[PDB]
Amino acid sequence: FDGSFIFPECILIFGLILLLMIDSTSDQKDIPWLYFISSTSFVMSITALLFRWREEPMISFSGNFQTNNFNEIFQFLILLCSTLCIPLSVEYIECTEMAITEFLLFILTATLGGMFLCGANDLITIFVAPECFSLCSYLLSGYTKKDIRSNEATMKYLLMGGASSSILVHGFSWLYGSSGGEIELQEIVNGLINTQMYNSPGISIALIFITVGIGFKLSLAPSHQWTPDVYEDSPTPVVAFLSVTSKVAASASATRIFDIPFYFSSNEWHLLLEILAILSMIFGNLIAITQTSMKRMLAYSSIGQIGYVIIGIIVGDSNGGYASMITYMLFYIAMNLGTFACIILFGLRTGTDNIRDYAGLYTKDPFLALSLALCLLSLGGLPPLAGFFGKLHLFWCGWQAGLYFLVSIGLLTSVLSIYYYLKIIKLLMTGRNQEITPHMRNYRISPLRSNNSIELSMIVCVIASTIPGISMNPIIAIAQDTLFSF
Amino acid sequence: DFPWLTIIVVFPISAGSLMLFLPHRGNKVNKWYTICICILELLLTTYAFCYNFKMDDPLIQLSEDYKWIDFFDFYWRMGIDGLSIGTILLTGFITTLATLAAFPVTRDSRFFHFLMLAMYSGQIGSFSSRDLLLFFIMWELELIPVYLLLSMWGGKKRLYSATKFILYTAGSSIFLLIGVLGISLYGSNEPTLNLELLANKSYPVTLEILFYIGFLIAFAVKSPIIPLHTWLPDTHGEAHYSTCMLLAGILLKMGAYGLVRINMELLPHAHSMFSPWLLVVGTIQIIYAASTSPGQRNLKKRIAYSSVSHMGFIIIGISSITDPGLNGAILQIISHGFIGAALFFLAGTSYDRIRLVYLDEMGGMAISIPKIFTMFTILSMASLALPGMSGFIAEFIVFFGIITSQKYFLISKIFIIFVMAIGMILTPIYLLSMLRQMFYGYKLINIKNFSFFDSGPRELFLSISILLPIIGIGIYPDFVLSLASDKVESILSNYFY
Amino acid sequence: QSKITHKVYFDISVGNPVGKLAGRIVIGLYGDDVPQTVENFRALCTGEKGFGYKGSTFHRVIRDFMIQGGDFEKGNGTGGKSVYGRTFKDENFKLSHVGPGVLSMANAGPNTNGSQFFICTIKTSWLDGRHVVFGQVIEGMEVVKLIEEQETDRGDRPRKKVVIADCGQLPMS
Amino acid sequence: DNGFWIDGPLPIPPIYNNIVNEKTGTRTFIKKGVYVADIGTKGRMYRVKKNAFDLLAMEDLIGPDTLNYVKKYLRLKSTFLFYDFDNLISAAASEDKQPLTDLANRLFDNFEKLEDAAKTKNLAETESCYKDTKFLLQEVMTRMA
Amino acid sequence: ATRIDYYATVGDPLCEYSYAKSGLGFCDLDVGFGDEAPRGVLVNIHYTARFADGTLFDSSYKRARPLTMRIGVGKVIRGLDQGILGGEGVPPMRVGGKRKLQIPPKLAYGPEPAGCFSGDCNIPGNATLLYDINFVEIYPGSNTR
Repeated sequence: FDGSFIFPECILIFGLILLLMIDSTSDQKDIPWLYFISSTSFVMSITALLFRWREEPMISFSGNFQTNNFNEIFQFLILLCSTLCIPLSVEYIECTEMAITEFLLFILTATLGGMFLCGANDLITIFVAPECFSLCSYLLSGYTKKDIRSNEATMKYLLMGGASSSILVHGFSWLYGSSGGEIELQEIVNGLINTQMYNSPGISIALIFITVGIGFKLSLAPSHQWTPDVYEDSPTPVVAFLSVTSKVAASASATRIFDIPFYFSSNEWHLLLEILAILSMIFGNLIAITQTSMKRMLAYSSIGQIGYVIIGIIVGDSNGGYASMITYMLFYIAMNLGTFACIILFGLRTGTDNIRDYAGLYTKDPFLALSLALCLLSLGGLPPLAGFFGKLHLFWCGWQAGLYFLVSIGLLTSVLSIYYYLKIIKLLMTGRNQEITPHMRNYRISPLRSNNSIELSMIVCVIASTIPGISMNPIIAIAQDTLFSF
Repeated sequence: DFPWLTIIVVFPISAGSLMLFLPHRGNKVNKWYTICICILELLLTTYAFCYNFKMDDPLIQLSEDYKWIDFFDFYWRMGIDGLSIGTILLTGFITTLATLAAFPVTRDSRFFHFLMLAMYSGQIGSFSSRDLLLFFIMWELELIPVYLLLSMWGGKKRLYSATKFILYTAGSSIFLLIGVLGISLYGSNEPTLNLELLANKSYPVTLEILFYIGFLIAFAVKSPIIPLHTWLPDTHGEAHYSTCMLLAGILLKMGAYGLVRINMELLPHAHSMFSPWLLVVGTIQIIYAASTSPGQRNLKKRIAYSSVSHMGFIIIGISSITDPGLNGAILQIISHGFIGAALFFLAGTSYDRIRLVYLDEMGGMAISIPKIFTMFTILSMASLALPGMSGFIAEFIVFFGIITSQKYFLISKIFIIFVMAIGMILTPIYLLSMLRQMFYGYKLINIKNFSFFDSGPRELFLSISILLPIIGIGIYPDFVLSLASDKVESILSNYFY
Repeated sequence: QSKITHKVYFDISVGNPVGKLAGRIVIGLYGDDVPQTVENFRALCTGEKGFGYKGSTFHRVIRDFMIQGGDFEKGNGTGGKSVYGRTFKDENFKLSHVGPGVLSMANAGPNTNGSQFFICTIKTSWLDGRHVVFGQVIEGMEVVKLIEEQETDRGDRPRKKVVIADCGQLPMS
Repeated sequence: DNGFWIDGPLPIPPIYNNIVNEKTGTRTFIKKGVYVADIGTKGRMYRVKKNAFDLLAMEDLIGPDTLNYVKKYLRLKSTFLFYDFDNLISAAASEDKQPLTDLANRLFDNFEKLEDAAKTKNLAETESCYKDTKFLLQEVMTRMA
Repeated sequence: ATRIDYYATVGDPLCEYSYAKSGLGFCDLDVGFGDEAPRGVLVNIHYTARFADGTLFDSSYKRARPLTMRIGVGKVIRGLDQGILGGEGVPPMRVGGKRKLQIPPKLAYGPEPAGCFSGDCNIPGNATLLYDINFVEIYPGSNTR
């Protein structure tokens, strides 16, 4: 027995052991070198995952874990999200006087749970790893600890997330019963027709409860009411990390447990994803117009962009692959972490998250205003930025698959996203000496720590929101070669 | 040979990109830097034109292709038709005069002149592209910079008009995207995007009609076709002059360009299906927009609906399946580019002097500003389709394209000529009502205490320099028809068999 | 070819457009022997009913073996209701699968003929006893070979949608 | 064919059994859509004279870097001459028919050679064909007058 | 009996079944060329599933994807594991292979009605099934676990 295929997670558990050894020795005399060993644990995990690039899609453990190229790509996206989001809370912890230790532990183990959810193949790990990630999510959401609204919101999130996973796993139970006693996604579709339960009400209830649980994980418009309420009081770095990592690992599972054990009921499967996708694209982008908050309407924009991702979920590997879904998740990470980097910097310098405080950012800080405006135009997609070509590749694959009523609704709601994005860009460009707020006028860029890594990762996300729309052909060339998703 | 149109298009963006911070916190340095770049780009356009554009060959000149994405088969197809170089010269000329008129802006002139150069690149990228999808790239790359200009510079309710413009053009460019998705995917075997390869396909009528509607609802908002023209009295009427003279000069005429480029040589048979309806819609458009213009108390909105009225002759000349029809449409594109550019320029300067928007006030001002009065009068005559001016010969060749049509019979042609010729009665009504309101007359309170400054030499060069090609085409119309008649023959070869 | 009774045409459209019309498939019918299957096939030639083979595809192509089409309600080989209600039986297998271009009606097993046929290419006479065998091509054999020479996928579907644009009755009978 | 806007193919008018074409194809100066009017046989006889004088007095147009306008003017006026000779031979007197249609054939082959000379931007062939086409245009004007 | 889930296929080349010791109807149509199928690994087959008379109730071509099966560990019918791998020294299949199998109801699901969703059943008792296995490929990374 040797599972060498899970060496990038062996680097994660090695970093966790080093985290605990530093968290037992001195406990006070190491803030920055702990961040160093954690960030280099991320970089070593990434270079190990790149060293294991051309390996076979071998199910490594005892019918338990598959290192597909598709799963390797989604693990790479979770590592990239964690790398490009891990400097976004080196100022928040010292600003709010929390513990940087065990926060790095939470981020590392949420990354761990996401990377196991990508390669999970038994139905056990498609409950263990998502809710590994979700218990880490509840610990990351209940982390400010100064008020009543954040803790009540994360408690309601814990209720809804337990309900989410429990409906998902009740559907997994109907899988486990209707398909004999079989688990392992490759064996479950075998177990349905060994028991002659393909044309069964039990497998229909299995598919409906699984897709409701995944729609809770994907925050699609039936099961979407958590994200704005739970992204007010929960801190902006974990709003960023948890929203982006949750939705990339949930789209990982939403391909994984939907193509391999559900290619027989694919008609009702596509119809359920089409209903949740169209309602999500409409309602996320139609709530996000009318909110005076910044993280709430960002949560709804994330809902709308995941509703764009579901168009890539519905299309198969053939008539426009999942590669469009992959490169749009890469674009989504790249142009969403920059938006949240700018929202973090408005709050490491002001302290507020109200959207009406943005009037006058161009006069005070043209750099942060340029970065946020360019990230929002990437999210909307007017010039050739990344998100426009991501939505173009999505709508291309959906139009080539014939999904006309997906692509047209995605285009109308893309215009509807353009409205509230340029509603934001009105504020951080203009300013008229009383539309500016007293939370804005005293901006004070100079009382700052140093040349931070928030600015570095922010400008990396800005360049990664600008040029990979221009340079998309290597990304499509490296994404189309994921044909083993089956 | 040489990357001609690539270094045409990328030069205003990449050369305006040297305003990164550039610590000169007045408008002088970036002002003169951007008029320098626009002159250099105009000389690049003329040097590509006078020396490497053969005005005889009706094919793809200055042809160029790169690779961008292998999956879309999306290239950087650049090339000029005979129907394109008039619009490219109109683009360079009118936008260079727009940033000339954009000298005294001083609010955030760095970002302003940078987005001026961004529009000045994206428009030539739209006209120069021999690709559907790159035409869409540049069709929405001309959207966010002129939004940022419209909203932060010029107009009372400029925020509403800016958001209405950007949402209206985006919600139609999604239909343009539906059209290019349809043609590229379900066009034929081997899905391609080069228009050199694509204008020679079968396209049966139940598919070609859907393609044609997918592009006609796209282009029907940009050349304002009267079911879809609500964006324009807000967008043009509530902008200041230097952005609006390119909004009306060259931004209004793409789409009408695309109705010649995409909706006429790519989709000929469904254009022959719907040009009976587009002819009637253009004839209703001229009368409708010429009658909405006396209803506008506002000054600048009268010129906006005047632009909607003159686009009817372009829609009619496109729908006239003829060389005189299409050639008068190209002539009206260039002519009313000059006309709308100069009129919105002079309306912006008249608002800057007089500070009065409507026309119940702002009585006799011609004794106060006689230079603005005489240029606005002569350019009103250019708007009147009145001779020695290009609008005259434009509308008359459109009439000649109606009367020499093989598509239509006499029952239609009499009604079309009659309705269109009422439009050249309705156009003097609102134009001379504008002239007798804001210039003719005498106000007793305005004698010596105000003593308004007249047109300075800069604005007077703007007005004269737009007036001179209008006269030079109105007395010798082969400055437009001779550079495109070969290409219009190549177009109508597909229609007459 | 025992008494071609009804010559009947239906034309296809390979590739990405819907009306490309790359040739046509003019075939015959042995209606004297099989009344039921030939009657169903004549009713599926636009017949007098609203449903037919207009808009239906050739959803399966196998090289060196027959191609399968006829399913109008669905597009994978499921929606195949007939003019005799939904599903009818088989009749009097007189002639055999003598080789290329046969209009033998497909079924699951015995007594379950539907709306789905298949066009035989190579000499496979072993299908008798299960599939009712009727019909014969007379014009468009290279068109059937053009259908079969397309590159297919994992699920044995053509990558180019080979759809039947029109179906109507010739005036031969 | 619903009265107003006949639609679809947009045809050109045909040839009424005349040998006025090239016979290796129809003709290479056919402008696609022009409005020749149904005036009458004397009207067509006069418009042959008018456009023949137009191509006669095409003198001051011919020159270097002007061959494209020569080609467009030739195609236009010769398309007018083509439809007018088609109506004249189509309403001929059965003995004037054959010499005038032979005249039209030896005029139109001359137009073909001049159009090919002005199409390839070659001025020497343009003038060397314009000499005897000036002869034949004077000939057809003094026939029609 | 009923709920046959009508999927009209083209049939498969019939042959005689060289019977086994365990009563398996066994006819190897097309000998594959490659490695033998390993015991306990995931394998991908195509099949059309038929009753005694030959009427179809299941197909991998219905699902348009090769059915992934872990064979030999008893997750399927013993008819599958004895006609693909071979129990009594029957030769195991090679990749890209085709084989018809008459599963006897001793190897198949007895007289027990395998699958009964609502009153009606998927399989009746003693169905003596007919499988037509197209063993196409091994699952790419597959283990014996």
